[PDB]
Amino acid sequence: MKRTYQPSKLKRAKTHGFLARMATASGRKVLKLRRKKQRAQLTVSSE
Amino acid sequence: PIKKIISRSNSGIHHSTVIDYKKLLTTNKNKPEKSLLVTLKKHGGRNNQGKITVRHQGGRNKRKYRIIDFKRTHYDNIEATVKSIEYDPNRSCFVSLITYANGAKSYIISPDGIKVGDKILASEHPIDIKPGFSMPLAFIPEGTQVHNIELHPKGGGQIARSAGSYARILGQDETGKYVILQLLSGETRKFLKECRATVGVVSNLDHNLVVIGKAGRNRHRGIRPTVRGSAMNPNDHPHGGGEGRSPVGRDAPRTPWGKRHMGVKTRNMKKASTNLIIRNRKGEQ
Amino acid sequence: SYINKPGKTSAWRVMTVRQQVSAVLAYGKIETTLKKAKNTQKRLDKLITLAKVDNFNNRRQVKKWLLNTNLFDVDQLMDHLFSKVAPKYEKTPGGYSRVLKLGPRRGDATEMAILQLTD
Amino acid sequence: DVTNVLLKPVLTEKVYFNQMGETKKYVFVVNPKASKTRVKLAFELVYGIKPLKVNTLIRKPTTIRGGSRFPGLSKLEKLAVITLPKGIAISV
RNA sequence: AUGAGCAGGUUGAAGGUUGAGUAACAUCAACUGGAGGACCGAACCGACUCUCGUUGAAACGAUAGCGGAUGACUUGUGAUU
RNA sequence: UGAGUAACGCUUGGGAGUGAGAAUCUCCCAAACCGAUUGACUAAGGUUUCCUGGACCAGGGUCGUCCUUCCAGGGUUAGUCUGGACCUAAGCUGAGGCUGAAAAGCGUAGGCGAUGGACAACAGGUUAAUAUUCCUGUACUUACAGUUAGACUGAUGGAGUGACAAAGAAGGUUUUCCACCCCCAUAAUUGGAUUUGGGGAUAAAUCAUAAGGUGGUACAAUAGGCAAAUCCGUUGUGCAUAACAUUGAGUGAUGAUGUCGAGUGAAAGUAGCGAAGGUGGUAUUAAUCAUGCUUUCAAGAAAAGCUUCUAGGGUUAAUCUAGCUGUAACCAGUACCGAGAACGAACACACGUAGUCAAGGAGAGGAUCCUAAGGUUAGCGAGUGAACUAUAGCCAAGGAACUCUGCAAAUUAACCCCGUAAGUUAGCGAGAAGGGGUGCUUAUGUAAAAGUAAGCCGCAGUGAAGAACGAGGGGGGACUGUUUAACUAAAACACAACUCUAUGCCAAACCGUAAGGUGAUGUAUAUGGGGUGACACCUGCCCAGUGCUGGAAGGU
Repeated sequence: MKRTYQPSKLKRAKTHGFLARMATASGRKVLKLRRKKQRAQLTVSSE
Repeated sequence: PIKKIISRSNSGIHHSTVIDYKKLLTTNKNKPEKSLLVTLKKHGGRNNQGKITVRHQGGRNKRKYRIIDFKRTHYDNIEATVKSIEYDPNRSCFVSLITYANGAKSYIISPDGIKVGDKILASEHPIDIKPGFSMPLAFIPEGTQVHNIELHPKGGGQIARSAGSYARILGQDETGKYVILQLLSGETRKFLKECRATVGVVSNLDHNLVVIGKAGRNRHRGIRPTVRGSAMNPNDHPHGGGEGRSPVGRDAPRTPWGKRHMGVKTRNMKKASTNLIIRNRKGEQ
Repeated sequence: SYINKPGKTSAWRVMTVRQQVSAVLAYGKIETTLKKAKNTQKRLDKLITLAKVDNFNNRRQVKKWLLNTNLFDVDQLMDHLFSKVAPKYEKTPGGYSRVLKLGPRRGDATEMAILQLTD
Repeated sequence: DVTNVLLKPVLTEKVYFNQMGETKKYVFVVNPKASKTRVKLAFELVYGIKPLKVNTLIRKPTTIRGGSRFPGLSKLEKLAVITLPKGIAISV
């Protein structure tokens, strides 16, 4: 049938891509939170 | 003229009446020109960000609204002649192409009772009162057919520009200002005595006779069918709710915003337009 | 219950029997499952018996049991059989071939049997 | 060009087949900090001779050593197929 | 907003041309027209039903039919709440 | 523990080899069907899963000598293709700015942004690759500069163009098919005979030739598109009726002494060789003409681009064009799978989906069955014919007696010829009902045919597969359609339309707070809300109260 999730790389890179989140201050603060979490997947490039 | 014929449908019946568009006009094909066209698109009744503003929008066919000019001050008193009176699907009337003798073609809302070939002209000076002619209101007598009346000194015509709609002059005031008009919609006001108004009655007096017939035609005109207010949850429409078709039980039922609309004083009384009122569907002033 | 394997059928048995009779025609010695041998012995003995009549009608009839092989073709098999092999088995009434029990299969323990033919 | 965008040639039996061709087809692993014009000018200054044809493909970082105790990724390496003039050859 | 697509068979409409016809209308004949929230009927859509599956490949399924299937049509893409 | 329980996640045979070891690996040949799909192009994606060799710690619902598994190594080539360097659509941002405690929302110029616009090569070949990407040939374009020659052009601005629906129809156009020939091959035992299979084409590019098509074309003056006009707008004369601006299928020759070809086919079906390389009708077929034309209304983008106008000017030249020559064509993609075991779906999942094309036989047609091309072994099997359980095939006899029930099943179904009732708002009713026939051969038959006559056969003649079981009565709902993803899909919802009310521009209203926007680029024959809810006639008493509206005195 119709899947809830699709492997739309472009659509995801436009929804939760780096620049989509850096364009807003809240996204940068979320990235600082992830920084504090020391994660390996940070953004679409540093995933 | 409207006509309704059996559509040979084997599931229900319809009442779809259609206008001839052929004996009243040239050959029936959409004839566009590159001179004057600005497209209009369905807005869906939503805001500049996406939240709802207008109710059940969309469904109509995409159209390019013809650029219809009403300033009637760029070119005046220079002889012109109508070229082609044709429909404007983004409005309710038919429009006319005219060519000012300098060689300038433009559209104008065509009133009722005008034939192609006869010369017409907009003049800011005392001339004939033939329908379609444009006048300063300081030179108009009482009781003439006027349509598409402006509210400003060149603020564009706004009142009585739907199909089969017009207004009548009540002469000018005793003091000599704010020419008195017996408004459509059962009102009476006093406009500026200097307004540029075009005499006549907006075309298609028979637009009140056309019948949609089938709900699909209605949707394709740009209307979305919607559930009634009573068949709703008690929220987002206050009078909705009830198990087993509970009707309205309160006087003057509410809108989806929960507001009285039965006869209630609703208009903006504190407007500047109210100060110039003789009859406003109610008593004096 | 929906689309699955059709499994064994009487028609499947018929084609399978014909395929092994063609195969043993091509080879003579077979190492198969014993059960198919005990099912095909009827047809093989009746073919040995009926091919001894040795006429064109018998050729038509035995045509309905052979296939196309790589070691021979159908027609030279018709010739060789009707010439020497089918007449060769007139010595004894019945008891044509030997199906002797081998061990089981390595995979699903299916009883191997060797099929050979001597008069 | 900068001439730093030429790392090494690559040689095998397929490269034997390529170079024995009349076009003198060679394959090089190259630093991708240059375009086709820049790569061919860099090759035009490493020895002073103009190449015949230049084309490039790349290999993206692929899983190196597959699944192992310490797995990882390969590197992004540019394979430039550069053909010398059909008559000229170099002896290195 | 921008695009693409929906076999075929049907039935045969509004309209219109000529003529009969009437003083003129009116009425009808021949002819064209090829539309119908028209019909089937495909793909396809959805799931009305009989049954099955009942830690099933199945977190909505398996066949058989079924209501449609050129319109109140679907979809593809992006965007927007 | 439950315990070997249920299961092995849509399916094979034989022989032989390797291998110590074979249903599971492969070599040969079988079988099975799909075949508008099990094809191919493939889009997206996963991105190495693609390949060679080695073995298969892990996994393969068993198996494993093997696998999308691992190990080592390796594979994807664009002057013309897609999208970049061109463009805008929805939409988005947005300095100097409206604007909101801060933070922020809004939006101008600007700047992004396809789902669309515009743009120069074909066939064949190769190898473990993959390739209009690399190459054989024939090409073509773009600029770049030089050169010569013609030699006034023309934006940044204006104008034309780009720049337009759905739907129908019949013309032309080449095909296709068939009649038919050529060539290759063909020569047959089992009864009878010399018979059947396949092929026959050749591009981009060039020109010649474009059947035709569209739709006005020379002159005069112009009242105007910020400014600027000769371009356009613009009224007459004139050619009108066709000159003309434009354009286009198709045909032929180069391409091509080539490819290819029925095929032949050595140490591999490979190295090599390679005939026919066609005629006429065509009631089928199909796509170029075609951005054609038409019917209708619910009336169908801009930007880039091309040219022109004056501009801007230069004219000891610029610019454009022509030729010639040199030069060059930069960014990422080109593997593989790719409606599924390489996407996801928890997965070797019996699961679902982008586009495009998709043969022969009958058939209206993608219905139907079997085959052409392609492709195949759905990762457990074997013995057996107990109960029970799924699926079927069968059932005589009654023919709804069972059920809460005609649930299920069933007669029904394709074609041809009839005929069809009352009622109807004149559309329907209506596959109405109900019936007749469909086979073969010999002829009549037209062009195949539809049909007709004579003879013959069956137990029946879509002799297989694909096809409605009705009639009437009552209730609501008119109705085609949407709905509770995922228990019950309708007499629910929607509804055309009716009725009433409200709303006159900085409209009311709505969102927001404003800003701002929709409303709306609307304008009382417009919109909203509140009731009804095919069609017809009505909507009877009551304003007590309140609701809403109104008013003028007055008590407050």
